[PDB]
Amino acid sequence: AKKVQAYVKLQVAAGMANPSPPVGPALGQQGVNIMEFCKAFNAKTDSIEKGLPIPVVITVYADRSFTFVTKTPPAAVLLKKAAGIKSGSGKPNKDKVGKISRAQLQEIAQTKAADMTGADIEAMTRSIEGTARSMGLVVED
Amino acid sequence: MALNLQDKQAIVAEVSEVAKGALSAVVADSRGVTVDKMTELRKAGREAGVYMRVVRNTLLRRAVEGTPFECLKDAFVGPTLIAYSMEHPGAAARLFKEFAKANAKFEVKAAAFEGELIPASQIDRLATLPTYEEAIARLMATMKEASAGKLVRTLAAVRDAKE
Amino acid sequence: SITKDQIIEAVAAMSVMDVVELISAMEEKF
Amino acid sequence: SITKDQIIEAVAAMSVMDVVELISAMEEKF
Amino acid sequence: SITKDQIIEAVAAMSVMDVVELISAMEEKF
Amino acid sequence: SITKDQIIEAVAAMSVMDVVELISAMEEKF
Ligand SMILES: [Mg+2]
Repeated sequence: AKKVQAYVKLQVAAGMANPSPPVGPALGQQGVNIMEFCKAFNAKTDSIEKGLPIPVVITVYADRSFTFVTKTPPAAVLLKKAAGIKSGSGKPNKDKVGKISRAQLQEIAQTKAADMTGADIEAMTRSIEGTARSMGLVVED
Repeated sequence: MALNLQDKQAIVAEVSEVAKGALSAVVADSRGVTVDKMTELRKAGREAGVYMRVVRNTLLRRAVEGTPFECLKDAFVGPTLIAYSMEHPGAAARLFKEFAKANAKFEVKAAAFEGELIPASQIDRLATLPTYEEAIARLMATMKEASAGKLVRTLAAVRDAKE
Repeated sequence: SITKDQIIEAVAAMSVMDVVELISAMEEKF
Repeated sequence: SITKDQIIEAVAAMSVMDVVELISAMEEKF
Repeated sequence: SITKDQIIEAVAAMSVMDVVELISAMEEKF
Repeated sequence: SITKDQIIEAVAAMSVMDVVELISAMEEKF
């Protein structure tokens, strides 16, 4: 690791890779080709599954294209396919909208084995706990 | 913070990390980055953990007046800036190398590794400890005795004797 | 422990014995 | 002496004992 | 006389004999 | 066997044979 050189993150969903209307000339304009953003992405995207948001570094030098090392998705969008509503917050803490528990979100915290600042496999539990409380979700631990 | 009480506290704990401690490393940290924490704590994910601490407490007057847990020769070990590294569980091995190869990558000065406790004295980084649970170094250490040290001298003439 | 000299005098064991004592000094592993 | 035992008394021993036996091995033979 | 048949059967010469063979192999070469 | 025996053979035993011998043992183990 070093520091800064080139990297961003502006997408919506892996369901529709390399979009044009949502981002377009905004998905990259520094050394990133708008059409070349559908080759190295789907080379591993369509390799597992599409749907969940997938941001990534944009290591850019001066050698034509770019190289992005992807990792883990937002643990906040995991409440539209694996929890409840299609939305999220909307009506935060004015009424007990949604409610998850200790059971759920477990194997959701388990997937991020290379993305957790807590060697304690137990400490890295309350981290996503908030990631499912940023919209008004009570926890039935 | 707090006063004399908060003082003693950090010490008795930080210094019980030297009494009940498995190991001890003293590393001056000029230009210490947060990447610094991002390292000894990364080397804690899949190789260490919370069995290690490193509170920059060159408070000296603190960490030092507070080693009546028996830490002599450490007045000499109290110069300039330092970041005390103390072990509780696990072997004393690996922890040393971590800094040894950190600071050597630049990662801030290493205070020339002024050495620390466990054996108890001065400066001179050795490699006793890290060679453990790699006893295949005692497999390779036997040097086949009769055979490897054989096929190296008893059998090295031919490949270098027909001169 | 400290059965030093004798343990070592056991090199009369001969090479193969050591390839054994080294196999065993790890085997069921890598 | 039996090798099987000559190994048992060493395998799961403790690291400090062993070093005091490696170096002392480097003066005997070789 | 033989070459490899006495090497395969050799495969011994305890480090006592061995190390001494090397050492006394230097009383003639090197 | 007597150390002096392996030597007299590992030193004498020609060389048209030897340099194809002592080298072969270097092509078997280690
Ligand atoms: Mg202070």
